[PDB]
Amino acid sequence: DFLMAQTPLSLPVSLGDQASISCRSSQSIVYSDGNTYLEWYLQRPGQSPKLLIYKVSNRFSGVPDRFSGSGSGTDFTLRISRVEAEDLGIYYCFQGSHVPYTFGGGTKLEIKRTVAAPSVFIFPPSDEQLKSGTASVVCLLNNFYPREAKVQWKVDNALQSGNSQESVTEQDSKDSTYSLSSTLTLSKADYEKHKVYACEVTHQGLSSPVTKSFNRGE
Amino acid sequence: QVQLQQSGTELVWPGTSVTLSCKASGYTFTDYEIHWVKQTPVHGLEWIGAIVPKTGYTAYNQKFRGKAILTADKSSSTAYMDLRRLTSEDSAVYYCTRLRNYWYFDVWGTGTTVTVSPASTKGPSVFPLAPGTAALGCLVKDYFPEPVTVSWNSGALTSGVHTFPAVLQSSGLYSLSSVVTVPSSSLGTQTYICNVNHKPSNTKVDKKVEP
Amino acid sequence: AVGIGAVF
Repeated sequence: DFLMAQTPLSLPVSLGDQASISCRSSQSIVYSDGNTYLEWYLQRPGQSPKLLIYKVSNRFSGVPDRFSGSGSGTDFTLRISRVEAEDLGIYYCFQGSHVPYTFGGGTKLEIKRTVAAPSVFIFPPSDEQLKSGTASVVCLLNNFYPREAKVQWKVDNALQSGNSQESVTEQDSKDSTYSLSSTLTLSKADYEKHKVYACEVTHQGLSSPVTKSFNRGE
Repeated sequence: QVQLQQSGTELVWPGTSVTLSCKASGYTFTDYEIHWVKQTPVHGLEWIGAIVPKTGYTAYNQKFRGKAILTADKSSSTAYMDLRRLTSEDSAVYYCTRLRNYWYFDVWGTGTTVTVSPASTKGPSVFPLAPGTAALGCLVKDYFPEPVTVSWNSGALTSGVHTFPAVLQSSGLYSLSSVVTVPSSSLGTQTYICNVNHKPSNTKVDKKVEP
Repeated sequence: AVGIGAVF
Protein backbone atom coordinates (compact mmCIF):
# COMPACT_ATOMS: atom_id res chain seq x y z
CA ASP A 1 0.00 0.00 0.00
CA PHE A 2 2.45 2.61 -1.29
CA LEU A 3 5.18 0.95 0.72
CA MET A 4 8.66 2.22 -0.10
CA ALA A 5 11.37 -0.42 -0.54
CA GLN A 6 14.63 1.41 0.15
CA THR A 7 18.00 -0.20 -0.60
CA PRO A 8 20.58 -0.79 0.55
CA LEU A 9 20.14 -0.90 4.32
CA SER A 10 23.71 0.25 4.92
CA LEU A 11 26.06 1.87 2.42
CA PRO A 12 29.74 1.88 3.41
CA VAL A 13 31.60 4.51 1.37
CA SER A 14 34.92 6.26 1.30
CA LEU A 15 34.88 10.02 1.71
CA GLY A 16 35.06 11.68 -1.68
CA ASP A 17 33.39 8.74 -3.40
CA GLN A 18 29.96 8.71 -4.98
CA ALA A 19 26.92 7.31 -3.19
CA SER A 20 23.62 6.12 -4.68
CA ILE A 21 20.48 5.23 -2.70
CA SER A 22 17.39 3.73 -4.30
CA CYS A 23 13.73 3.70 -3.32
CA ARG A 24 11.04 1.70 -5.14
CA SER A 25 7.32 2.16 -4.66
CA SER A 26 4.92 -0.75 -4.90
CA GLN A 27 2.78 1.32 -7.36
CA SER A 28 3.00 4.71 -9.03
CA ILE A 29 3.11 7.62 -6.59
CA VAL A 30 2.33 10.29 -9.20
CA TYR A 31 -0.24 12.60 -7.62
CA SER A 32 -3.36 13.76 -9.47
CA ASP A 33 -1.80 17.20 -10.14
CA GLY A 34 0.93 15.47 -12.16
CA ASN A 35 3.59 15.95 -9.45
CA THR A 36 5.25 13.15 -7.53
CA TYR A 37 5.65 14.01 -3.85
CA LEU A 38 8.73 11.93 -3.13
CA GLU A 39 11.10 13.48 -0.62
CA TRP A 40 14.45 12.53 0.86
CA TYR A 41 15.35 13.24 4.50
CA LEU A 42 18.63 12.87 6.39
CA GLN A 43 18.75 12.11 10.10
CA ARG A 44 22.10 12.45 11.84
CA PRO A 45 22.73 11.06 15.35
CA GLY A 46 21.21 13.32 17.96
CA GLN A 47 19.39 15.51 15.42
CA SER A 48 15.95 15.88 13.85
CA PRO A 49 15.37 14.64 10.28
CA LYS A 50 16.35 17.26 7.75
CA LEU A 51 14.81 17.85 4.32
CA LEU A 52 17.11 17.30 1.32
CA ILE A 53 15.03 16.76 -1.83
CA TYR A 54 11.34 17.34 -2.59
CA LYS A 55 9.24 16.45 -5.66
CA VAL A 56 11.85 13.83 -6.59
CA SER A 57 14.51 16.18 -8.04
CA ASN A 58 14.36 19.56 -6.25
CA ARG A 59 16.99 20.62 -3.73
CA PHE A 60 15.68 22.27 -0.60
CA SER A 61 17.22 25.70 -0.05
CA GLY A 62 20.69 25.39 1.51
CA VAL A 63 21.30 21.76 0.52
CA PRO A 64 24.68 21.34 -1.26
CA ASP A 65 24.68 20.65 -5.00
CA ARG A 66 26.45 17.31 -4.31
CA PHE A 67 22.92 16.02 -3.57
CA SER A 68 20.56 15.25 -6.43
CA GLY A 69 17.56 13.06 -6.98
CA SER A 70 15.88 11.44 -9.92
CA GLY A 71 13.27 8.94 -10.97
CA SER A 72 9.69 8.69 -12.07
CA GLY A 73 6.79 6.39 -11.45
CA THR A 74 7.92 3.63 -9.05
CA ASP A 75 11.71 4.10 -9.10
CA PHE A 76 13.67 6.89 -7.39
CA THR A 77 17.33 7.51 -6.62
CA LEU A 78 19.23 9.88 -4.36
CA ARG A 79 22.79 10.59 -5.48
CA ILE A 80 25.67 12.18 -3.59
CA SER A 81 28.34 13.00 -6.12
CA ARG A 82 31.13 13.22 -3.50
CA VAL A 83 30.50 12.06 0.09
CA GLU A 84 31.68 14.31 2.92
CA ALA A 85 31.97 13.73 6.64
CA GLU A 86 28.85 15.78 7.35
CA ASP A 87 26.74 13.48 5.11
CA LEU A 88 27.03 10.45 7.38
CA GLY A 89 23.76 9.39 8.94
CA ILE A 90 20.55 7.64 7.93
CA TYR A 91 18.73 8.63 4.73
CA TYR A 92 14.98 8.03 4.29
CA CYS A 93 12.82 8.40 1.22
CA PHE A 94 9.29 9.57 1.95
CA GLN A 95 6.12 9.08 -0.06
CA GLY A 96 3.84 12.09 0.32
CA SER A 97 1.35 11.53 -2.49
CA HIS A 98 -1.17 9.20 -0.85
CA VAL A 99 -2.37 8.81 2.74
CA PRO A 100 -1.07 7.12 4.77
CA TYR A 101 2.27 8.70 3.97
CA THR A 102 5.19 6.32 4.32
CA PHE A 103 8.94 6.31 4.80
CA GLY A 104 11.50 4.00 3.27
CA GLY A 105 13.30 1.75 5.73
CA GLY A 106 16.41 3.87 5.85
CA THR A 107 19.97 3.70 4.49
CA LYS A 108 22.82 4.13 6.95
CA LEU A 109 25.70 5.88 5.17
CA GLU A 110 28.97 4.90 6.88
CA ILE A 111 32.73 4.86 6.38
CA LYS A 112 34.19 1.87 4.55
CA ARG A 113 37.56 0.52 5.70
CA THR A 114 39.42 -2.78 5.56
CA VAL A 115 38.24 -5.84 7.48
CA ALA A 116 39.54 -5.89 11.06
CA ALA A 117 39.05 -8.81 13.46
CA PRO A 118 37.87 -8.10 17.01
CA SER A 119 40.06 -8.55 20.04
CA VAL A 120 37.87 -10.63 22.37
CA PHE A 121 37.86 -10.56 26.18
CA ILE A 122 35.63 -12.29 28.76
CA PHE A 123 34.95 -11.02 32.29
CA PRO A 124 33.65 -13.14 35.19
CA PRO A 125 31.15 -11.56 37.59
CA SER A 126 32.81 -9.67 40.42
CA ASP A 127 32.71 -11.05 43.96
CA GLU A 128 31.01 -7.78 44.92
CA GLN A 129 28.14 -8.50 42.54
CA LEU A 130 27.79 -12.12 43.63
CA LYS A 131 27.08 -10.82 47.17
CA SER A 132 23.78 -9.41 45.87
CA GLY A 133 22.36 -12.57 44.21
CA THR A 134 23.05 -11.93 40.49
CA ALA A 135 25.93 -12.83 38.20
CA SER A 136 26.69 -10.86 35.02
CA VAL A 137 29.25 -12.34 32.62
CA VAL A 138 30.56 -9.87 30.05
CA CYS A 139 32.13 -10.52 26.64
CA LEU A 140 33.95 -7.62 24.92
CA LEU A 141 34.57 -7.40 21.15
CA ASN A 142 37.02 -4.57 20.54
CA ASN A 143 37.62 -2.54 17.36
CA PHE A 144 36.32 -4.68 14.53
CA TYR A 145 35.06 -4.04 11.02
CA PRO A 146 32.54 -4.52 9.50
CA ARG A 147 29.69 -4.16 11.97
CA GLU A 148 28.21 -7.67 11.71
CA ALA A 149 29.47 -9.87 14.50
CA LYS A 150 27.96 -12.73 16.39
CA VAL A 151 28.40 -13.68 20.05
CA GLN A 152 27.41 -17.13 21.26
CA TRP A 153 27.43 -17.80 24.99
CA LYS A 154 28.03 -21.29 26.32
CA VAL A 155 27.89 -22.60 29.89
CA ASP A 156 29.56 -25.99 30.46
CA ASN A 157 29.55 -26.39 26.64
CA ALA A 158 25.74 -25.86 26.47
CA LEU A 159 24.67 -23.09 24.09
CA GLN A 160 22.67 -20.31 25.80
CA SER A 161 19.77 -18.34 24.33
CA GLY A 162 17.42 -15.65 25.65
CA ASN A 163 19.57 -14.74 28.68
CA SER A 164 21.96 -12.21 27.05
CA GLN A 165 21.84 -8.61 25.85
CA GLU A 166 24.37 -6.68 23.79
CA SER A 167 25.05 -3.24 22.35
CA VAL A 168 27.44 -1.80 19.79
CA THR A 169 29.25 1.55 19.73
CA GLU A 170 29.00 4.04 16.92
CA GLN A 171 31.74 3.96 14.29
CA ASP A 172 34.98 5.20 15.81
CA SER A 173 36.04 8.63 14.58
CA LYS A 174 39.75 7.70 14.38
CA ASP A 175 39.89 4.13 13.02
CA SER A 176 36.23 3.62 11.83
CA THR A 177 35.83 0.37 13.79
CA TYR A 178 33.00 -0.80 16.01
CA SER A 179 33.05 -2.39 19.42
CA LEU A 180 30.50 -4.68 21.01
CA SER A 181 29.65 -5.62 24.58
CA SER A 182 27.50 -8.64 25.48
CA THR A 183 26.21 -9.48 28.97
CA LEU A 184 25.07 -12.97 29.99
CA THR A 185 22.83 -12.72 33.04
CA LEU A 186 22.36 -15.65 35.41
CA SER A 187 21.19 -15.99 38.98
CA LYS A 188 23.99 -16.47 41.46
CA ALA A 189 22.72 -19.97 42.24
CA ASP A 190 22.83 -20.91 38.56
CA TYR A 191 26.28 -19.37 38.18
CA GLU A 192 27.59 -21.45 41.09
CA LYS A 193 26.07 -24.59 39.50
CA HIS A 194 28.47 -24.51 36.53
CA LYS A 195 32.18 -24.34 35.77
CA VAL A 196 33.10 -23.27 32.22
CA TYR A 197 31.89 -19.89 30.94
CA ALA A 198 32.64 -19.08 27.30
CA CYS A 199 31.79 -16.67 24.51
CA GLU A 200 32.43 -17.70 20.94
CA VAL A 201 32.71 -14.91 18.41
CA THR A 202 32.12 -15.10 14.65
CA HIS A 203 33.42 -12.31 12.47
CA GLN A 204 34.63 -11.99 8.88
CA GLY A 205 38.07 -10.98 10.18
CA LEU A 206 38.57 -14.30 12.02
CA SER A 207 39.77 -17.46 10.25
CA SER A 208 37.31 -19.40 12.39
CA PRO A 209 35.11 -18.54 15.37
CA VAL A 210 37.17 -17.63 18.44
CA THR A 211 36.24 -18.73 21.95
CA LYS A 212 37.36 -16.98 25.15
CA SER A 213 36.54 -18.71 28.42
CA PHE A 214 37.17 -18.94 32.16
CA ASN A 215 36.56 -21.58 34.82
CA ARG A 216 34.52 -20.29 37.75
CA GLY A 217 36.72 -19.88 40.81
CA GLU A 218 39.82 -19.83 38.57
CA GLN B 1 12.17 32.44 15.11
CA VAL B 2 10.11 29.83 13.21
CA GLN B 3 10.12 26.84 15.51
CA LEU B 4 8.20 23.91 16.91
CA GLN B 5 8.83 23.59 20.65
CA GLN B 6 8.27 20.04 21.94
CA SER B 7 7.66 18.97 25.54
CA GLY B 8 10.35 17.30 27.67
CA THR B 9 11.33 13.66 28.16
CA GLU B 10 8.57 11.36 29.40
CA LEU B 11 9.43 8.58 31.88
CA VAL B 12 6.21 6.65 32.18
CA TRP B 13 4.98 3.39 33.64
CA PRO B 14 3.47 0.72 31.37
CA GLY B 15 -0.26 0.97 30.88
CA THR B 16 -0.42 4.71 31.56
CA SER B 17 -1.09 7.44 29.02
CA VAL B 18 0.90 10.55 28.21
CA THR B 19 0.31 13.92 26.51
CA LEU B 20 3.00 15.29 24.21
CA SER B 21 2.87 18.94 23.19
CA CYS B 22 4.18 20.77 20.14
CA LYS B 23 4.09 24.58 20.45
CA ALA B 24 4.26 26.58 17.24
CA SER B 25 6.26 29.81 17.31
CA GLY B 26 7.15 32.49 14.75
CA TYR B 27 4.58 31.61 12.05
CA THR B 28 0.81 31.31 11.68
CA PHE B 29 -0.24 28.04 13.34
CA THR B 30 -3.41 27.61 11.27
CA ASP B 31 -1.57 28.01 7.93
CA TYR B 32 0.19 24.60 8.31
CA GLU B 33 -0.75 21.03 9.11
CA ILE B 34 1.00 19.33 12.02
CA HIS B 35 2.40 15.86 11.34
CA TRP B 36 3.80 13.47 13.93
CA VAL B 37 6.62 11.00 13.30
CA LYS B 38 7.85 8.13 15.43
CA GLN B 39 11.55 7.24 15.41
CA THR B 40 12.99 3.95 16.69
CA PRO B 41 16.10 1.89 15.94
CA VAL B 42 13.99 -1.04 14.76
CA HIS B 43 11.35 0.70 12.61
CA GLY B 44 13.27 3.83 11.57
CA LEU B 45 10.81 6.67 10.90
CA GLU B 46 7.07 6.06 10.88
CA TRP B 47 4.31 8.52 9.97
CA ILE B 48 1.80 8.49 12.81
CA GLY B 49 -0.81 10.85 11.47
CA ALA B 50 -1.58 14.52 11.09
CA ILE B 51 -4.03 17.24 12.04
CA VAL B 52 -5.32 20.31 10.18
CA PRO B 53 -5.41 23.06 12.87
CA LYS B 54 -7.90 25.17 10.93
CA THR B 55 -10.60 22.46 10.80
CA GLY B 56 -9.56 19.97 13.49
CA TYR B 57 -9.54 17.30 10.74
CA THR B 58 -7.28 14.32 11.46
CA ALA B 59 -5.90 11.32 9.59
CA TYR B 60 -4.03 8.37 11.07
CA ASN B 61 -1.75 5.61 9.99
CA GLN B 62 -4.01 2.68 10.88
CA LYS B 63 -1.18 1.07 12.88
CA PHE B 64 -1.51 4.00 15.36
CA ARG B 65 -5.31 4.17 15.50
CA GLY B 66 -6.31 3.84 19.15
CA LYS B 67 -2.70 4.47 20.24
CA ALA B 68 -2.43 8.14 19.28
CA ILE B 69 -4.97 10.96 19.54
CA LEU B 70 -4.07 14.26 17.87
CA THR B 71 -5.62 17.59 18.79
CA ALA B 72 -4.76 21.19 17.95
CA ASP B 73 -5.38 24.21 20.15
CA LYS B 74 -5.88 27.33 18.05
CA SER B 75 -5.82 29.82 20.92
CA SER B 76 -2.51 28.51 22.30
CA SER B 77 -0.99 27.59 18.89
CA THR B 78 -0.22 24.13 20.29
CA ALA B 79 -0.65 20.68 18.80
CA TYR B 80 -1.03 17.71 21.17
CA MET B 81 -0.60 13.96 20.87
CA ASP B 82 -1.96 11.62 23.53
CA LEU B 83 -0.31 8.19 23.46
CA ARG B 84 -2.48 5.61 25.20
CA ARG B 85 -1.85 2.45 27.25
CA LEU B 86 1.90 2.59 26.85
CA THR B 87 4.10 -0.46 26.33
CA SER B 88 7.82 -0.88 25.72
CA GLU B 89 7.04 -0.81 21.97
CA ASP B 90 5.96 2.82 22.46
CA SER B 91 9.43 3.86 23.72
CA ALA B 92 10.77 6.14 21.00
CA VAL B 93 11.54 9.68 19.95
CA TYR B 94 8.41 11.45 18.65
CA TYR B 95 8.72 14.47 16.32
CA CYS B 96 6.16 17.01 15.20
CA THR B 97 6.73 18.81 11.92
CA ARG B 98 4.69 21.29 9.90
CA LEU B 99 3.32 21.01 6.38
CA ARG B 100 1.88 23.58 4.03
CA ASN B 101 -0.27 21.84 1.43
CA TYR B 102 1.86 20.64 -1.51
CA TRP B 103 5.14 21.61 0.11
CA TYR B 104 7.17 19.59 2.63
CA PHE B 105 8.39 19.07 6.19
CA ASP B 106 10.76 22.02 6.42
CA VAL B 107 10.69 22.71 10.17
CA TRP B 108 10.76 19.93 12.75
CA GLY B 109 10.64 19.93 16.50
CA THR B 110 13.67 18.56 18.32
CA GLY B 111 11.73 15.46 19.40
CA THR B 112 10.28 14.11 22.64
CA THR B 113 11.80 10.95 24.10
CA VAL B 114 9.24 8.64 25.69
CA THR B 115 10.69 5.93 27.95
CA VAL B 116 8.27 3.21 29.08
CA SER B 117 9.43 1.34 32.17
CA PRO B 118 7.97 0.19 35.53
CA ALA B 119 11.08 1.50 37.41
CA SER B 120 11.55 4.65 39.46
CA THR B 121 14.68 6.76 39.97
CA LYS B 122 17.50 4.47 41.10
CA GLY B 123 21.26 4.92 41.30
CA PRO B 124 23.55 2.30 39.76
CA SER B 125 25.78 -0.28 41.39
CA VAL B 126 29.27 -0.22 39.87
CA PHE B 127 31.20 -3.48 39.56
CA PRO B 128 34.72 -4.03 38.18
CA LEU B 129 35.42 -5.89 34.96
CA ALA B 130 38.80 -7.37 35.88
CA PRO B 131 41.46 -8.74 33.45
CA GLY B 132 50.38 -7.74 25.22
CA THR B 133 47.09 -5.81 25.41
CA ALA B 134 44.69 -6.23 28.32
CA ALA B 135 41.09 -5.07 28.71
CA LEU B 136 39.45 -3.84 31.90
CA GLY B 137 36.20 -2.14 32.65
CA CYS B 138 33.28 -1.22 34.85
CA LEU B 139 29.77 -2.60 34.79
CA VAL B 140 27.20 0.07 35.71
CA LYS B 141 24.15 -1.94 36.67
CA ASP B 142 20.50 -1.43 37.68
CA TYR B 143 19.94 2.33 37.36
CA PHE B 144 17.09 4.49 36.05
CA PRO B 145 16.75 6.73 34.13
CA GLU B 146 19.30 7.50 31.45
CA PRO B 147 21.89 8.89 31.22
CA VAL B 148 25.01 7.95 33.20
CA THR B 149 28.42 9.42 32.44
CA VAL B 150 31.57 7.35 32.69
CA SER B 151 35.13 8.62 32.71
CA TRP B 152 38.45 6.91 33.38
CA ASN B 153 41.07 8.38 35.77
CA SER B 154 38.96 11.51 36.25
CA GLY B 155 38.90 11.95 32.48
CA ALA B 156 42.66 11.83 31.95
CA LEU B 157 42.43 8.40 30.29
CA THR B 158 40.55 8.69 27.00
CA SER B 159 42.71 6.46 24.81
CA GLY B 160 41.34 2.97 24.17
CA VAL B 161 38.08 3.75 26.06
CA HIS B 162 34.71 2.42 24.86
CA THR B 163 31.55 3.26 26.84
CA PHE B 164 28.64 1.27 25.39
CA PRO B 165 24.96 2.17 24.95
CA ALA B 166 22.98 0.96 27.94
CA VAL B 167 20.48 -1.86 27.58
CA LEU B 168 17.11 -1.87 29.33
CA GLN B 169 16.66 -5.05 31.36
CA SER B 170 13.34 -6.77 32.01
CA SER B 171 13.33 -5.19 35.47
CA GLY B 172 12.98 -1.79 33.80
CA LEU B 173 16.49 -0.82 34.94
CA TYR B 174 19.45 -0.07 32.67
CA SER B 175 22.82 -1.81 32.55
CA LEU B 176 25.87 -0.32 30.82
CA SER B 177 29.51 -1.30 30.40
CA SER B 178 32.60 0.87 29.92
CA VAL B 179 35.97 -0.64 29.04
CA VAL B 180 39.51 0.42 28.25
CA THR B 181 42.37 -1.46 26.65
CA VAL B 182 45.80 -0.94 28.22
CA PRO B 183 49.20 -2.65 28.00
CA SER B 184 49.26 -5.88 29.96
CA SER B 185 52.64 -4.71 31.35
CA SER B 186 51.07 -1.81 33.24
CA LEU B 187 48.57 -3.86 35.26
CA GLY B 188 50.90 -4.16 38.26
CA THR B 189 52.06 -0.53 38.17
CA GLN B 190 49.28 1.78 36.95
CA THR B 191 45.94 2.38 38.68
CA TYR B 192 42.63 2.38 36.77
CA ILE B 193 39.53 4.09 38.16
CA CYS B 194 36.17 4.44 36.43
CA ASN B 195 34.24 7.54 37.53
CA VAL B 196 30.45 7.07 37.29
CA ASN B 197 27.92 9.91 37.59
CA HIS B 198 24.13 9.39 37.64
CA LYS B 199 22.66 12.85 38.11
CA PRO B 200 18.95 11.92 38.58
CA SER B 201 19.88 9.99 41.73
CA ASN B 202 22.93 12.16 42.67
CA THR B 203 25.05 9.03 42.52
CA LYS B 204 28.79 9.60 42.05
CA VAL B 205 31.05 6.59 42.50
CA ASP B 206 34.66 5.82 41.64
CA LYS B 207 35.63 2.16 41.39
CA LYS B 208 39.23 1.05 41.23
CA VAL B 209 39.65 -1.89 38.87
CA GLU B 210 42.48 -4.34 39.62
CA PRO B 211 43.48 -7.80 38.32
CA ALA C 1 3.67 16.01 0.90
CA VAL C 2 0.22 16.88 -0.45
CA GLY C 3 -1.29 17.18 3.03
CA ILE C 4 -4.30 15.43 4.51
CA GLY C 5 -6.60 18.44 4.19
CA ALA C 6 -5.76 19.50 0.62
CA VAL C 7 -8.68 19.39 -1.79
CA PHE C 8 -9.23 19.90 -5.52
